[PDB]
Amino acid sequence: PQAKILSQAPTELELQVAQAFVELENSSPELKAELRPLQFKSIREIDVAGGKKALAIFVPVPSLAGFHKVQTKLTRELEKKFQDRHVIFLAERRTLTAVHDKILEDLVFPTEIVGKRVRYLVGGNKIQKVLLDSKDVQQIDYKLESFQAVYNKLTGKQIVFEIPS
Amino acid sequence: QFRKIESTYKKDIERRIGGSIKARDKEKATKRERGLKISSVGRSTRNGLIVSKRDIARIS
Amino acid sequence: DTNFINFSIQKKVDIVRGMMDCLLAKCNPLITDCVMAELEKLGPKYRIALKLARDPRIKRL
Amino acid sequence: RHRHVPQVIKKAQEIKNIELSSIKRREANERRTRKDMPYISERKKQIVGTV
Amino acid sequence: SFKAHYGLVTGLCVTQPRFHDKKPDLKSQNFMLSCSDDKTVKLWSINVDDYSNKNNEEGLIRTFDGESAFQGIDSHRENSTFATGGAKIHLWDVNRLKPVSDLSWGADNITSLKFNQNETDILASTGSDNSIVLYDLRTNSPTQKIVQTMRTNAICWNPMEAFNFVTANEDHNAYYYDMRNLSRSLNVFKDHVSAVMDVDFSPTGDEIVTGSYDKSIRIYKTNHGHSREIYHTKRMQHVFQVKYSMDSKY
Amino acid sequence: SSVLADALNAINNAEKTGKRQVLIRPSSKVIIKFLQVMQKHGYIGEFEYIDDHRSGKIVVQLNGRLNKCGVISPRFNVKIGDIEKWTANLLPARQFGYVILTTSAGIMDHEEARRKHVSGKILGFVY
Repeated sequence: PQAKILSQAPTELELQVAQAFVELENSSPELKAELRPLQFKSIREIDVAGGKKALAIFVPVPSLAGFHKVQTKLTRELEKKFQDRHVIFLAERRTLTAVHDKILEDLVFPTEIVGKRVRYLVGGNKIQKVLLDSKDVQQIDYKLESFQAVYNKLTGKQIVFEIPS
Repeated sequence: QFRKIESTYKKDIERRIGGSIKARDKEKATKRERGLKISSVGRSTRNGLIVSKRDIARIS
Repeated sequence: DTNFINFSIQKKVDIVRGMMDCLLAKCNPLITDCVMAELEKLGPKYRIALKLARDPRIKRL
Repeated sequence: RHRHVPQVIKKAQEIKNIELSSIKRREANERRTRKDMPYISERKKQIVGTV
Repeated sequence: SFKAHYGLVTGLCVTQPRFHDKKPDLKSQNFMLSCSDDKTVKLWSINVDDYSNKNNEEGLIRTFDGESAFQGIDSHRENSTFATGGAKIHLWDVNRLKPVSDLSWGADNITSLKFNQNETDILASTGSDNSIVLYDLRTNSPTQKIVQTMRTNAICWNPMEAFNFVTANEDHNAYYYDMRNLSRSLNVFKDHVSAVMDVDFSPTGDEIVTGSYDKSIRIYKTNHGHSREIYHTKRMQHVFQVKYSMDSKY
Repeated sequence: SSVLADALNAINNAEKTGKRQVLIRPSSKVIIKFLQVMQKHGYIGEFEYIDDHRSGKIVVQLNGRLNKCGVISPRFNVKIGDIEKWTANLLPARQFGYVILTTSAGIMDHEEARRKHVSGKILGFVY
């Protein structure tokens, strides 16, 4: 679990999840049982408007359907070492805008969205807003800026999020 | 107009009512003015305005 | 009058240079305040003919 | 009280007053059937919410 | 008259501005302050003839730039300040051509705004996503955003009360509020039939005139909640801005 | 084509009925890039899309300032040196009333077609 699941190790931040793979292994009855088919490939570093930053970890999608329930369990044991940090568990794939909304809904799969919005304003320009989900929203309000900041770093287009309530 | 019945027959009130209400009859029978037509090229349809190919050929 | 205005819109001719073709000499139009009050009292279905009436080249008195 | 309003205002007000009174008795039968719904004041009915 | 802008005029205010180099002739000249559609704010010196003491500068003293379209303007009652409204609200100084202080909730848009008369550093504005916002200038921060069912058009403040304002929501309703608690609207007025464009208080603070998209003008008292008078002509169509006089007689 | 047909005629009786809020089903992208052109030139205000995942639905606020909008039928081909005659054909005025055409720049308005010196393909008219 140190230098085998890493996929081009020698840059910095994947060594930090290499050791974060290690203590995640020795909870052997259930935690390393689901840890078998994973393979993480890369790190991209994201800055937000605050002094804190955001990290993203990427998968080549061999087993993302099994990795979906892995993702929600892996959350609560990761900020106990990545305190004052946020991590998002993403991927990359090779009409292009119709591709683009797929990586959005894997980004927002915890409390997946239900609606999408744009407006064409009187200055001739464009704004666009995302309608979210209202189940256990007391963390996303502190971190919807984080899913804001990953995608303009990914693409450049400026997004808005707003919860129904 | 109303219905000429036994009630108005014994009342003799056709001379004081005037069964056809002539102000409401005039404003109903008078057709309203339509929109001011301008574009005299073709026929107004569901698909916007439709002109003939002869009109296209004579203007090209 | 209004029937001059509404028919000119119907027959695709603007006033000032349209007056040029028939009378053939220099002429400027003037519209009374009474006429433009009742021309614009026709209502919504002639507001484009209203807009062609109010114009700095059409004089008013 | 009486003033001359045009029939453009008057006819649409009749449709509005029919629909508003339609809304009233279609809420009154819901008020009779349901036990205790909130008696929202008409000064408060036009607000989705505040901060 | 002044051919001001190539776009639609989206706002107008009058004021008596103060400049650091010179004080302008407020007696012999009043001052417009317009608001275009194509990113333009323009001052206009207007010669009047209410004073025979005098006897140039006939118009367009200064211009202001912009990056997005402006939907409205409001001038502060004191200290020669004014703020624009549109795709992004930002304050403006008369002596400074730069965008002074930029405000937003998040990404939001504004169709109108209005300063109050007393406690003068309170600026209210109407948002476009059915939202009414408030700012305090001396705190240098907006206060809150009350959200409604569907969007409103115009706001103006009560001159005699200074915490009460009338909002013109695009149903057949006008709403009377209070800045202390926005959940309890003090009064409503529901005597129109269509979307209302404008509202304006009387300067005696007793009556409110208003006007809607249907060709009508309603006047009501503050307390009664129903329109005491309707003005209409066939020669009017679709009133958009209605104001009182300054002595409440016209 | 037919999606262009049922869009604008439902708009130009709604202004005759004076309805503030109107709904447009179905939804394509060519009606989408048309619909700010009157907004750019000041005939309409702000508008939306509802996206149910079949075609969409356009929510449009209306502020007046519209006498008649409409597409032209059948398909219209145009040269650069013909639009001033087309203004005399199916358009009332000479300073207002605005016709459209689709070129390599897409849909855009006819006097800047002369400024970009490009021919196009005419689909509609607004006056």
